Amino acid sequence: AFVVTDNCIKCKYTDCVEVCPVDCFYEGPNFLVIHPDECIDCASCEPECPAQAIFSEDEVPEDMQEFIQLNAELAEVWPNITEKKDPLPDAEDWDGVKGKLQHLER
Ligand code: SF4
Ligand code: F3S
Repeated sequence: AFVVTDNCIKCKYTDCVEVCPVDCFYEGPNFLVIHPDECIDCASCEPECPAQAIFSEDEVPEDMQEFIQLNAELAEVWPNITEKKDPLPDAEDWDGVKGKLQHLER
């Protein structure tokens, strides 16, 4: 499984969804997650994230491990996002801001 991590929160560029062969991306208000059962590990999405927040499950950073499970949980309750849309309003300022987990919107 591929995993979206902390830097996607309040960027949510959604460039990732256009390259996914199986539409395994689920949409939160200020975040996107990858359904772990549906993701087929092609990694087409990982270069496409400006946030560089997508990671192969085995290479998700030691301090962002919570996100594996979070992708799994939220992918069960969030609607499917298949089309690219415009980034969140102040996305490039928030990009690179650490610890945005505190601000994740359900
Ligand atoms: S690795 Fe491939 S299948 Fe998995 S979420 Fe990314 S684009 Fe979709
Ligand atoms: S910012 Fe998030 S919305 Fe997609 S392009 Fe990167 S994983």
